[PDB]
Amino acid sequence: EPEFIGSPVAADEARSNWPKRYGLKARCHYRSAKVDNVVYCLGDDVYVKAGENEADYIGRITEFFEGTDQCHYFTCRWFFRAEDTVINSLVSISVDGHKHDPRRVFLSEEKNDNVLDCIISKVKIVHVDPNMDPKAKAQLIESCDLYYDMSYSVAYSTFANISSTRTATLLDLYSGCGGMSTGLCLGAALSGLKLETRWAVDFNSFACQSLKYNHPQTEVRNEKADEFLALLKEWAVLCKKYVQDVDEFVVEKLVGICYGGSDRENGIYFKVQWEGYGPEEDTWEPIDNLSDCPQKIREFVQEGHKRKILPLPGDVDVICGGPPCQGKDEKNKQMVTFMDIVAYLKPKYVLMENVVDILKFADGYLGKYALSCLVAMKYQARLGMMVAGCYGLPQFRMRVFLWGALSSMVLPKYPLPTYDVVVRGGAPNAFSQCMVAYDETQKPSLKKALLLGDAISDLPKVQNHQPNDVMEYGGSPKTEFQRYIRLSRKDMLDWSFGEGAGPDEGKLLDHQPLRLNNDDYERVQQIPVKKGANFRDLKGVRVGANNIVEWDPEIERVKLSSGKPLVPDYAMSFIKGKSLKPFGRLWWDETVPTVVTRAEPHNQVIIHPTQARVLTIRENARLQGFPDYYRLFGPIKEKYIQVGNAVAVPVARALGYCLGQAYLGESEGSDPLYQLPPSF
Ligand SMILES: Nc1ncnc2c1ncn2[C@@H]1O[C@H](CSCC[C@H](N)C(=O)O)[C@@H](O)[C@H]1O
Repeated sequence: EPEFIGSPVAADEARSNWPKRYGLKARCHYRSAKVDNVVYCLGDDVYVKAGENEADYIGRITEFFEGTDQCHYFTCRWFFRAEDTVINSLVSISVDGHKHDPRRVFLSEEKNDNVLDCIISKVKIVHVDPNMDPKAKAQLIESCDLYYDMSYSVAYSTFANISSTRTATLLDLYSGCGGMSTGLCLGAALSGLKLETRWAVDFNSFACQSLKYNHPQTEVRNEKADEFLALLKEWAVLCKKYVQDVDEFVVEKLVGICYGGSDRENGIYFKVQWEGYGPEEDTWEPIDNLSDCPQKIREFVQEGHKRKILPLPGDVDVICGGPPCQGKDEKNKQMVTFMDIVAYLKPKYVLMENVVDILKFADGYLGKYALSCLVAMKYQARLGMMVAGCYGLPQFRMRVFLWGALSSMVLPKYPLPTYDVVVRGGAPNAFSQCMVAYDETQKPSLKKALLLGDAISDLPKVQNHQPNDVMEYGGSPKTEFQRYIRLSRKDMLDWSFGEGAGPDEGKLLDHQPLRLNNDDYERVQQIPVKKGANFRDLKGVRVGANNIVEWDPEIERVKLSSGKPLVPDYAMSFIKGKSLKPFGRLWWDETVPTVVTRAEPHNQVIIHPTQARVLTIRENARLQGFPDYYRLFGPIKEKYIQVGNAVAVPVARALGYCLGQAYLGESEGSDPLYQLPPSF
């Protein structure tokens, strides 16, 4: 009843075995205990009593001991239900046919000590293993109270396997210009893996064209994730049909396929080229519209399949996504779709970038939804948050990355910071322990934090109107960074081209700011060149409790040539008056917390330190860690955006490396984070 069975107390290997007491205190230990009718040995799985109304704990018994105080205790290490994880309440999720097994568990190494009184019963918890066959599993499972395939550690919300050259394809969704995608592909080389973005999906024409130009041999789809998927399913159907074992105007050839977005009759349409008509006369026609013509379709598909113009589940070996889910469910269906596509394609890995708020919004509804969906599919997962700066950028940009590695594959870690930028985690609650940093190990990365001067310093002077994509540097890269930022695709291994040089060798691209309508231009004209330039330096001025800007009587307004004033009324209103960023300029020793999609000086302190103009697109690209050889297209504003949205290339490029290691399975275990060997 109430107490310990008895037997040696094991002389002492007790201290040898577990001397945390022997300094929890132990008179001695036992290998068996008797509660009610029954005796529990060590290594027995058991149900334990939580607080009233709480679910019973589960445990593996580790310690049975006669602690001083004279009490009889046992310490078991804990077992985990998905609803006890970070993901509580999101067990209610289903993606496709995937649902959370109600009896399944994840094995922490987390232990606590209790009196034997709290032992309800003892449970059979069986351990699985990925490699098995129909019924090897089905047996076990059908014979057992519970099972565990993986350990859940809370450090990174990591669910991973527990025991008890080379090419991989990539799918970039919400690709934009492909900052993440490229960077990843660059790290892959360091790992020594050849990761190719065989597909990219984004619905913006311009982001798409940037991308394609910079990775010509990739299939760039400009459409929506929805359309893409549906298109994806139907295509599978076709491959079934045409591939092998049977499963007035004249259309000449079929150059394309889609599930029409604007074309929007929700049906497969095919691009049409017809005799006498240039590519400009082509049109999209519904599949049924097409006549019996096999040769056109049969050939189109067969030859497409050969070229893997489109993914099948078997072939995608990584996939990343940026799904915006701007903002239960309101829109955000975008994040949901991401997981729908993943669910379909079963990539060997998954990576997801998102703003930190995923975790803040309602207690990471979104974040826990992504995580939950991941695990529901039996996918090794973990997620942690990284700062762009730590990887050598003149900015502090914190975002969240979700690693989805398969059961059959290693789970990539996260790389530790390469720079000394000081990170004070907005480190929400549930996710407070998901972050990448050095706790207080003097990792030495003098890696003098980058500052603006270092980033844009070698920069031919340019003014408010510069309509030239490609100018010349007419200067040598003057800092370690800058010297690094302009490097041949060959030296950075962009590799997209065939071992031949890329276009735009040694050129300078997209160096040009947006044009301020003259009113604004003039306003920037009068901005001073001092360190702290703000509109405050301008005719009319203020002081007060607020620092609030109130016009300075005695001096009346002004007129631009147009007669508009210099100081718009809005500028005065901000924050009710803060030094603010209105028409503000930055120094070389300044950092941007984050590069923003939209550069207009009105509120953002975006104007070049010495030049009278807004930080040029390229200046932001460098700021975002873009190689100087990455070309951007479309209206200046549009590519300004393309850059704003992008995930920093150095960060993504470290990711690419850790991953790379993983795909080829070289790395330690159970360590949330890596450290990079050269400058990686
Ligand atoms: N409904 C949708 N369908 C397809 N793409 C969408 C979409 N809604 C948003 N997007 C994509 O979301 C992207 C913004 S985030 C893209 C950042 C990207 N990882 C990079 O830095 O390269 C946009 O490029 C847009 O193409």
